[PDB]
Formats: sequence, C-alpha cells, structure tokens
Amino acid sequence: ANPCCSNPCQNRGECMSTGFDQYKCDCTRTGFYGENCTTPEFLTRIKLLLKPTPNTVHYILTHFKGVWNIVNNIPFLRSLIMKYVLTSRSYLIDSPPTYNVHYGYKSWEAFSNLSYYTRALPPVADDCPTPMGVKGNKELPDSKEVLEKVLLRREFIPDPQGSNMMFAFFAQHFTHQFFKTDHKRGPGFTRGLGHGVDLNHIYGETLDRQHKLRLFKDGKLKYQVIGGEVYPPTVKDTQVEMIYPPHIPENLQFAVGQEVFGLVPGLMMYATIWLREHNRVCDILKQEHPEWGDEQLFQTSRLILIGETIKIVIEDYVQHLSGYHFKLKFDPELLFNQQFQYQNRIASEFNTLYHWHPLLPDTFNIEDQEYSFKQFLYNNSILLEHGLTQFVESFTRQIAGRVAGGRNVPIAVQAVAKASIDQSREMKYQSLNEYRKRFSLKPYTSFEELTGEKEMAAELKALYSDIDVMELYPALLVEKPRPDAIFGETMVELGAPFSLKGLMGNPICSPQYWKPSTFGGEVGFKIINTASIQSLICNNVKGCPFTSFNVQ
Amino acid sequence: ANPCCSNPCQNRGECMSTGFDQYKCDCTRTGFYGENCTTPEFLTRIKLLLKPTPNTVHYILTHFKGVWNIVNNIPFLRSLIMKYVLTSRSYLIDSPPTYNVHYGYKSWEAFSNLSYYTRALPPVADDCPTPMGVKGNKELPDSKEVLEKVLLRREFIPDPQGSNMMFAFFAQHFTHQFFKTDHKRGPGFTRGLGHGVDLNHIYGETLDRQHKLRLFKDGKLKYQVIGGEVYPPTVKDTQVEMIYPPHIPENLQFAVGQEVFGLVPGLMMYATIWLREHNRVCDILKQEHPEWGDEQLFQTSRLILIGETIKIVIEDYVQHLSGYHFKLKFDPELLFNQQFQYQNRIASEFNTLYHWHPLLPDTFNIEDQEYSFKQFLYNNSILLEHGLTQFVESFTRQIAGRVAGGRNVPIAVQAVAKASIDQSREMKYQSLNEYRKRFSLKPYTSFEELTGEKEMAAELKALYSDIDVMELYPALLVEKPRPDAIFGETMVELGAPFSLKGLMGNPICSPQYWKPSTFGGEVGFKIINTASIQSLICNNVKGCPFTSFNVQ
Ligand code: HEM
Ligand code: HEM
Ligand SMILES: *[C@@H]1O[C@H](CO)[C@@H](O[C@@H]2O[C@H](CO)[C@@H](O)[C@H](O)[C@H]2NC(C)=O)[C@H](O)[C@H]1NC(C)=O
Ligand SMILES: *[C@@H]1O[C@H](CO)[C@@H](O[C@@H]2O[C@H](CO)[C@@H](O)[C@H](O)[C@H]2NC(C)=O)[C@H](O)[C@H]1NC(C)=O
Ligand SMILES: COc1ccc2c(c1)c1c(n2Cc2ccc(Cl)cc2)C(C)=NCC1
Ligand SMILES: COc1ccc2c(c1)c1c(n2Cc2ccc(Cl)cc2)C(C)=NCC1
Ligand SMILES: CCCCCCCCO[C@@H]1O[C@H](CO)[C@@H](O)[C@H](O)[C@H]1O
Ligand SMILES: *[C@@H]1O[C@H](CO)[C@@H](O)[C@H](O)[C@H]1NC(C)=O
Ligand SMILES: *[C@@H]1O[C@H](CO)[C@@H](O)[C@H](O)[C@H]1NC(C)=O
Ligand SMILES: *[C@@H]1O[C@H](CO)[C@@H](O)[C@H](O)[C@H]1NC(C)=O
Ligand SMILES: *[C@@H]1O[C@H](CO)[C@@H](O)[C@H](O)[C@H]1NC(C)=O
Repeated sequence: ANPCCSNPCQNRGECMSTGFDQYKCDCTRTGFYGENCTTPEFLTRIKLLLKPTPNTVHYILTHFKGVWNIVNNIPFLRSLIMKYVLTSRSYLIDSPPTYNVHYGYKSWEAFSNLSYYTRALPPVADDCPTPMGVKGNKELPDSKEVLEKVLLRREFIPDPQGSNMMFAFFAQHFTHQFFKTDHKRGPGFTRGLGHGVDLNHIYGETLDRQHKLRLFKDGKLKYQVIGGEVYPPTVKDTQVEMIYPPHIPENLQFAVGQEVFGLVPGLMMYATIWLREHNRVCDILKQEHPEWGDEQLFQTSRLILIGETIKIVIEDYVQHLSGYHFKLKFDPELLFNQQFQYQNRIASEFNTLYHWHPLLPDTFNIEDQEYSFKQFLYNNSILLEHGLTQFVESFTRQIAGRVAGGRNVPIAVQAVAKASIDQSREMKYQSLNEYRKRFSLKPYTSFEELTGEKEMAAELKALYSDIDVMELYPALLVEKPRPDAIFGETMVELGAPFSLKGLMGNPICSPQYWKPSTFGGEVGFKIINTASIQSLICNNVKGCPFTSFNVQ
Repeated sequence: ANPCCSNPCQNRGECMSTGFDQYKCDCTRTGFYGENCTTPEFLTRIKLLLKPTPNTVHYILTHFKGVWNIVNNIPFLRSLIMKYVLTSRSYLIDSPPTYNVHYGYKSWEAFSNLSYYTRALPPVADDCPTPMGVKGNKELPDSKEVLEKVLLRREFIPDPQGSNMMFAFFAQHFTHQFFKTDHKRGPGFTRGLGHGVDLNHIYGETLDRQHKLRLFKDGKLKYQVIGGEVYPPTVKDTQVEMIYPPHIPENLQFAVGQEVFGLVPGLMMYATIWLREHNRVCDILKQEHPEWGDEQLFQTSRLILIGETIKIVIEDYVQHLSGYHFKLKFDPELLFNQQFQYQNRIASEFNTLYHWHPLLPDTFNIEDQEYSFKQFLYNNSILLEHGLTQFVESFTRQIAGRVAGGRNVPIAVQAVAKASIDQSREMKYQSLNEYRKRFSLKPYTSFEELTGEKEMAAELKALYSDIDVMELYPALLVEKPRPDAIFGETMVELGAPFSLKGLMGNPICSPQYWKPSTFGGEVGFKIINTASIQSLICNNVKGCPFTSFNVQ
C-alpha cells in the first residue's frame, strides 16, 4: 500500500509518498539525481571510479608486514593514517539520529525519546505486502529451520584469529553497558540512556544506584575481602537490585553496576577487575590531591576509567579483531581539525550484529576443570574457588569460536539466536542487501557468493528463494569470512562506523574535555594514554599474570 | 581554602588545586601559556593585534546603511557575511557542556544529568572566603538595597529601538519553552529536558501531556470555537494540568502546552496563534499528502513549526533588537562546511540575563482600555473580550520599555527582580568582570564606566566598594546601553552565543534533517523558509492585521 515499500530511492536518498500510489525521492547531498537517485554527478563519477573496495582496503592493511612496521615507528605517518581511518569510517553514521522502530520518517518524538534504539535504516512499513518490502514470499522462512540448518554448531569451530575467552568476556562486559534492552517495552527500546560508553555497568545507570555502590570515602567504591582478595560487595550490604536465581546464597549475591553481571563468572571477573582499578585510581588521585574530597575523587576516577576503556578498546580489542599490521591509536586530537559530532545514539542494528554467541565454547575450561553451561552460569563460587589469577590464566589459554563461516552457535544458547532472528523481524528490519547498500557495499548476487561455499548456500536458497530477501543477522553468522578471519565483510563494514561513533563520540574526546586538568593533572592523563589490557590485569590481579586477547 | 578561589587562570585556562594551598593552570588550546595562562603565543599576538572590539563591529553593522543595502541584495556576499556571524559567535560556548550549579570540575554527573542548567562559568567553591572568591566583604550588599536604588522604575523609560508588546510577549512566550526552572529542586534545575526549541510550550513536555492536547484527527491539536473564533481547549474536557487561581471559571481555563501560559493574556495570545498555525499546516500537509495518517501529519507539522520558529526568531526577532542594517538570514547550509556541534544545553546564565522585565509597561493598553497588572494577570476573559485581532493591533502600538540604562524594573514585579539577585548568589555566580573576561570583553574599571553616568554609579560604589565584586544580573539592567539601543555590550556579547547555539544547534539544522522530505516535501519546506511574524499573524488572525516588533 505504501508506495515506498519497494525501497526505490538509492544512494541514501529518502522516500516520501506523494499520493496513494506515487512517491518522490529526495536526493539532497547524495551525489546523484534522477527519479530514484541513480544518475551520478561528474564529481561523483570520479569518486566512484577512484574509491577502492573495502576488501582491497582490508588486504593492504593485513599484508606488507614490513611496510607497516616502518609506518608504525613514525608518529607522523601513523597519525595521518589513523586520522584517515577515523574520518572515512565515521562519515557513514547519521548524527543526530533519525529513525527508530516506530518512525520510518523523521520526527521530534524519534529524536528526543532516548528510550528507543536508533536505526541505521528505517523499518519496513506496516502496510507493505512482504516482510522485506515487495520481494519474497508473504512470510520469511521458519526461524527455527534457519537456526538448525546454518546456525547451530555441529563440531566446535575455533576462531583462526586466536581470540580467547578473555576477549569474549571483555566483549560481553564492554558491550553490555550500552546494550541493555528494555524488555518491558520491546526489542527496540534500551535502558542505557547514556547511549554510549559511560561505564554505567560499573557505577550504575541512576544516581541512587551509584550512591548505594559508593563508599563515600576517598571516592572509592564499596568492596569486601574474601580470602584476602577484593571482591564486589553483597546485595545485603548495598541494597542494590541484582538479578539472581532464588537458590543463590546471600554472600554470593554480588552487587555491581549492571544488574545482570551475576549471570556468568566471566562478567564478574571483569567487574572485579574494573572495581579494583577504580579504587586504585582513587589512591593515585588522593596521593596527588590530598585537598580533594570524596565526590571529586570518585568523579575524576570515573572519567579516567572511561578514557582507559576507550584506550583499551581501540588499541587492544579493536586492534586484535582487525588483524591489521597498522597499530591503531586512541588520539582525540586527530579529530579536532575535522567535522565530527561529539554525540552518539546506540543503533538497534549495532545491537543485532554484536550477538557474537559463536565465540562461546562447548565448555568453560578453568585451570584443570571443564564446566558445562549448567555448571558455569550463575555460579560465582567458581570465581571464589580459583581466583582472578587462575581465571585470567585459564581464559587467556582457551580459544574462542569463530563468529562468521556459519554453523557455530553453541546449542546451549540457541534460543537467543532464534530470538535474534525473530526480534529482527519484529522490528521490521530491511534485508541484508539493503543494509549492504546503505553502507556502500556491493549487494550479493547469490547465496554462494555470500557463504563462499555450496552446502549452506543450498539450504539458504531453499529457504529464502531470493538473495534480496536474506535477513541481516543470519547472514552475518554464515557469511564467508575474510581469509583466516573471524568476521565477513558485512560485519566489519557495518559495525566499524557504529563502534567508532560510540567511542570517539564520547564527550571526553571533545577538545574542551581532552586536557590533563580534566583528569586531575598529567598523572591521571598518563593513566589513560598508557592504558592496556595487560596493564589493567597486572595492576589489579595478583601475580601480574600475562594476558592478551589472543592465544599463544 | 581552595587555592583557585581567586580565579587565577586567565583566557579560559582551567584551574586545578595541586595541594592545600597550591594551584596549576591548564592552558591547553588557549593560545596562551605561563603560570596563569597570560603569556601569548605568536599566533595569539597576531590575532590580538587584528581582532576588532565588539563595539567596533556593532558600529559597522549599525552604520553604513547604503553599503548594507547593496550587500543585502548580493546573495553570495550576504551568505558570506552571515557565515562569519555564525562562526565567530559559535566559538564561545562549551559544547558538549561542562559545569553546572554543583560541579566546578568536569564530571560525568555534570554532563549526563539533564535536569541541571549548565554553566558558562563554574560556581564559586563553598569554602572561598568571600561570595565572589577572594574579593569584597564576607556578604554581598542588601539585594533589597540594590533592587530599590538602581532597578525599581520611578518613571517609565520607553525603549528607543521602539520594541512593542508584540515583541515583549513573543520574547516571553518563545523563551519560556527552554526556561522552566524546577523550583522543587532548585534554581539550577530545569524542567525543559529538550534544552532548546522543541515547542513543548505548544505540544507539551511529556508524551502523556501531548496526547491530552492532541485531537488524533489529521494531526491537529484540540481546540474550541468560542464566538466563531478558534481558542485552545478547556481543562474541563481535556484534564491537562494548568496553573490557575482557584476562582477562575472552568471555561476560562485554556489548556495549552506550557502550564503557566494562563498567567497573562499576552502568552495566551501567542499560544492561540501558534495553535491555529499547527492545524493550518496540518490542513496544508493533508492537502498535499492525502495518504498520510494522524501521527505523521502531527509530527511533520511540529517539525515545520519548529522551523518557522527558528526562522522568525532570527530574521524578525533577533533582526529587531540587533539594530543591524545587514539583513540576518536563517540558512543551515552555511554551517555544513564548518565545525559546529549540533547539540545544545541551556545555560543558567542565559536564563539569568533573559529576565527582560523592564520591557513591561505600567499598564496594558488594549483598544481603549488600560488594564493594570492586577486586572491583566490570570484574566483570559480579556482575550475573549477583545479578540486576537484587537490584541495584535493594540500590542503592535503599545511600546515596551528599555531593558538596560537602569531603573526600569516595574514595581509590580519587584519580587521577581530581587529573586533573580538572590538566586544568582544562591547559585554562586561569579562576578560581572569574570563573565566579561569569559566572553572576551574588557573588564570594567569603574562603576561609572559600567553605568555611563554618575548617580546610579555612586550608589553602586557605596554598595559594592569594588567593581570586581559587581554582580552580573544587576549590571545587565543598569549597564550603559549602546547608542539609542535597548541593551548594553554585556547583554549582547554574552547572550548572542547562547542564543545562536540554541537556534542553529537544533537537529533540524543538521545536514540529514535540512531537506524537503523531512517536512513533507517542497510545500512544507517553503512554509519554513518564507515564515515571518507578519505571515504568522496574517494567516491565523482574522482580518490580517498589520503587526511588527517595532512601533510605527
Ligand atoms: C558467556 C555466556 C553468555 C550467555 C549465557 C549469553 C546469553 C545471552 C542472553 C540470555 C541474552 C539475552 C536474550 C534476550 O533477552 O533476548 C544475550 C544477549 C546478548 N548477548 Fe550474550 N551470552 C553470553 C555471552 C556473550 C558474549 C561473549 C557476547 C559478545 C559480544 C554476547 C553478546 C550479546 C549481546 C550484545 C546481547 C544483546 C544485549 C541486549 O540486547 O541487552 N553475549 N546473551
Ligand atoms: C507579562 C507579565 C509578566 C509577569 C507577570 C512576569 C512574572 C514573572 C514570574 C512570576 C516569574 C517567576 C520567577 C520565579 O519562578 O522565580 C518570572 C520569571 C521569568 N521572566 Fe517573567 N513576567 C512577565 C513577563 C516577562 C517577559 C516579557 C519576559 C521577557 C523576556 C520575561 C522573562 C522571564 C524569564 C526568562 C523568567 C525566568 C523563568 C524561569 O527561569 O523559569 N517575563 N517572571
Ligand atoms: C540529577 O541530580 C539531582 C541532584 O543531585 C538529582 O536529584 C536528587 O535525587 C535524590 C534521589 O536520588 C533526592 O534525594 C534529592 O533530593 C534530589 N535533589 C534535587 C536537588 O532534586 C537527580 O535525581 C539527578 N538526575 C538523574 C537523572 O540522575
Ligand atoms: C518514548 O516512547 C514510548 C513509546 O512510544 C513511551 O512509552 C509509552 O508511554 C505512554 C505514556 O506516556 C504509555 O501510555 C505507553 O503504554 C508507553 N508505551 C510503551 C511501548 O512503552 C515513552 O513514554 C516515551 N518516552 C518519553 C520520555 O517520552
Ligand atoms: C576506527 O574505527 C573503527 C572502530 C572499530 C573497528 C574498526 C574501525 C574496524 C573494526 N572495528 C571493531 C568492530 C567492528 C565491528 C563491530 Cl560489530 C564491532 C567492533 C574491525 C573488527 N576490523 C577492522 C576495522
Ligand atoms: C546568530 O547569532 C546570534 C543569535 C542571537 C543574537 C545575536 C547573534 C545578536 C543578538 N541576538 C539576540 C539575543 C542576544 C542576547 C540575548 Cl540574552 C537574547 C537574544 C543581539 C541582541 N544583537 C546583535 C547580535
Ligand atoms: C547441531 C545441529 C542440530 C540440528 C541438525 C538437524 C537439522 C538438519 O540440518 C541438516 O544438517 C546436516 C548436517 O549438518 C546438513 O548437512 C544439512 O545441510 C542440513 O539440512
Ligand atoms: C527506478 O527508476 C526507474 C526509472 O529510471 C523506474 O523504472 C523504477 O521503477 C524505479 N525503481 C523502483 C523500485 O520503482
Ligand atoms: C558451582 O561450581 C563449583 C565449583 O567451584 C561446583 O562444585 C558446583 O557443583 C557448581 N554448582 C552448580 C550448581 O553447578
Ligand atoms: C599569576 O601570575 C603572577 C606572575 O605571573 C603571580 O605573581 C600571581 O601570584 C599569579 N596569580 C594571581 C592570582 O595573580
Ligand atoms: C478581568 O477582565 C475583565 C474584562 O474582560 C474585567 O471586567 C474584570 O474586572 C477583570 N477581573 C479582575 C479580577 O481584574
């Protein structure tokens, strides 16, 4: 019924109904004119004839190891390249945000209501005949049939990039501060009104929760000592709301910023590490400022751990995922002479493609034990039995699973993957190829080009019939990976602009914030600029055990 | 005891305590270096030797009328000059925001908690020996003594720029959407979470209030027809809460977006005009999009009226009180190639200096009646008595009062002007000269330099002793005005950046919003780009009465 259901406007042109049966494409600043914005301009012709494909941009960055070794040892050449990485990626995001799950058109309700996730692409209209628009059958294939045929794990497929459980649990700990779906409203609503990296999973979403977690002395957070080790406090001691099964004793009901981090001891591991780091920074600032009160010590510490988070994510977490020989660099000054919006709204699609459940192994191997999912979930006495030291040493050695390549979602969490399929349809996601076009990628012409193989492509083609009807989420998990990589092209090219806008879009990277006095002088400024996952564990885990995001 | 109470750092360098009695200035990206950021760099010595004073630029813009008559008709030259106006004023506001009433240091609470007003200057620390820091007596002079000696109006002083009551009530109506102090929390807390021009004074702050005001047919707002004229609906049949005295009849309680607009018929006049304009735009959009539903007609009408508001404010409202011969232009495209944060946070000082009560006369002369403050306030029966047309014609003729120059605050609202003094000290405002240095203005060396005369200056000399202790709010109302103007240098050079960042920092001025499809096509786009106070009255007030912001 809606004349824009076929998604006619190309090259990011906006569609608007002009009557019951007619439409018009607004091609403003798209580089193209014509009915559906497909006729390029002469300057656009030159750029399209010169812009290299992302797979070529992935080859030079992962080859010529000796040439990148020269560039890395030159600050000028490294900064000029890192600046190009920042700007080229960040141009793809709409900031301020536009659409959400309920508005396929711009409106003030969509912009102002921070409870919605935002949308890179507008949702399909209710009165469209097919789920994707006009293409495909009236009903998408059975989500359980897609789940069992191409998603579920037969034999465990390890990640060829060496990603370990330290990386996987870091990915789960980090992303679950801005991925906090409000299941009371719907899959398109969020509870992290910060919409970014505010470390609410450490300090609390609301002020009242924060004050319950604070000691109100030297800016530190409340803690307890079990067996000589610093662990988060209990629910009984702080009276914060946590999510635990009714069979969990009171001394094991740990209280952390995120109310669900008692789900798995992997999240509680990082929650304990970051808690210790906060109090460690409180001791440093108090050493440098005996005149500061409790509130300033807490606040300045919080800002320092935020900078440490963004520093570790870019230079370690993203560095490992990229597989680049070029050393990425967290430097906000690279954007001061550029056009960049220091804001961010968390996108629903970013939430979808971050369901990296294939990372999870069949068993969690700690020291000389192999816990199943039943034994590991909601059992933090495991953490107390082994300690952070052996926890780090065990997760550093155990390798995680490959995300792309298909058929690697462990069956323990199969209902989550099936829900990621079902909820994507509930929120009226557009097709995979529509999101590939939205991010300047060539649309797949067949299921075999997508998967890079024949068997899964045959099962998909029997289910979806036409490639233009393939859904985004299952395509990500079964996409052909880059050579010996963990992700395909769609995962990287769509997630990098979201990931970059959420890290650099933080206010601490803005010129008025990025200065030593914001972090208590040059001593606190050095804490951020020398942060690393290795130094985070070495400063807060006994014995200073070697850790990394890759297996040795 | 705080070593930063003397505000030692100059040129926006940030002070930080480095001990119980030692401080350090952070001169990062200030153009200066040294202990208190006072030694200029080479590029700083060149800019300080080439930048003209604000009064010089005001002279050039208010003189050479024939030259501006040529520039106004050269579209490239006019856009070029308006570009310089927008960029030079933008550089002064901290965006993302920094301090508030409770945080003199940058903190995540200060940035995230949207209930606060932000602060262009940090508050004075509570442990400083004097209210202003280290200068003046232990207590500031009697606010009643200041109010009665330099503020209370003995004889009405008309505005030399000819501002009428159409302007005075437009200022009151427009600003009272982002100036809504939360008196349940404190003067530094706002109830306007949009922090800008979201037209919540028409549609409501919360979604539940908006639905009470909406008719849910053709996107129109509810209304009633009294005597053949369109007026807002009553609280009796809408249940939306309004502030009315307990004696007001049920059918005289008009229900509009802002709960306090029943305070004066002047506010209810503009609320009625804008209500009509929304339903008129709805008729225009439905005429062009007969396939749209209620929600999209409403949401698009809202975005259009927001655009109309920013248009009228820049090209009529700001055009009137600037006194410029250069015709101001509202054109978001002038910032697409410029560094500009498309976000805004309402500053508390912007609220402080927008207290333009000297505009009010001693009586409100409508047609042939002269109503006192007692008769005018909370008397919507006056509006139904005379009608909108007579209201527009009467207020166009009645001249408002001069805001600067001293002694023009009407005695009927003396309780307000004292509160502005008290609440400013309660919020620990810094001195007048400290705020002048904050906005690149020369500090006043004497009270006579501030007032431009002898009498009021000698009174302020005997109250404050030192000029560096003079407060911001009373200085704005007693400052020497510009020649035959309404405001002084401080009122203009401090308020213009706040006003700029609030108008152009709106999301609809961002590139992904400034296009026809956002506003329902080229017809709705034309409603924004050809809006004016004259067309607003002509399209919505019966008879198309002549109106203006200046008396004829
Ligand atoms: C280690 C054990 C893990 C378990 C038991 C688990 C299970 C779950 C469950 C139950 C949900 C919520 C389902 C729903 O309510 O719709 C979820 C969501 C999610 N998972 Fe995991 N997962 C694990 C690890 C990970 C890891 C390593 C990542 C890495 C990125 C990850 C990424 C996500 C994300 C981003 C969400 C969405 C968050 C939200 O919408 O609130 N998970 N997972
Ligand atoms: C026409 C009759 C008017 C009356 C009876 C009136 C009276 C008042 C009152 C009672 C307040 C509340 C003070 C407080 O809550 O502490 C106030 C505040 C204020 N007035 Fe008016 N005023 C009038 C017109 C105007 C005009 C023409 C302007 C022009 C700019 C103006 C600007 C303001 C502002 C900006 C505030 C601050 C409100 C806030 O921060 O919430 N007022 N006035
Ligand atoms: C913003 O800050 C204010 C003040 O710190 C918070 O309001 C306080 O809330 C507590 C409850 O947590 C009350 O006991 C206080 O009386 C409140 N003070 C004032 C002045 O209102 C407010 O909750 C914060 N906003 C958010 C979203 O956290
Ligand atoms: C953001 O939007 C949601 C949904 O449009 C709002 O939630 C609704 O709130 C109204 C009351 O205002 C309730 O009657 C509905 O039942 C709610 N629906 C859902 C799905 O939650 C929410 O209030 C909006 N937030 C803001 C700040 O306006
Ligand atoms: C500088 O801008 C960025 C920010 C994050 C990036 C990034 C580029 C690249 C990658 N990341 C991390 C990332 C990507 C997708 C998702 Cl979903 C989450 C994180 C990856 C994995 N490869 C190379 C390019
Ligand atoms: C484009 O940038 C602006 C925005 C608003 C402006 C402005 C410049 C100028 C003025 N205004 C309006 C205004 C200023 C202060 C306050 Cl407190 C309220 C309104 C004035 C008064 N004259 C010349 C310069
Ligand atoms: C862990 C897998 C549990 C569900 C598997 C049964 C669903 C049928 O899936 C079948 O499995 C075969 C073996 O992988 C594939 O070769 C077939 O292509 C596929 O159709
Ligand atoms: C795109 O434009 C062509 C004409 O150039 C038209 O035939 C076609 O229908 C348009 N696309 C869609 C999806 O309608
Ligand atoms: C929890 O882990 C411990 C190992 O420390 C194990 O003995 C226990 O059985 C586990 N509990 C459950 C319910 O799996
Ligand atoms: C500022 O610097 C001067 C010398 O540069 C020094 O004498 C003075 O104490 C400093 N502080 C103040 C508040 O003037
Ligand atoms: C309200 O205004 C009317 C004129 O419309 C007047 O007759 C009446 O006395 C006024 N009421 C008060 C309380 O001043």
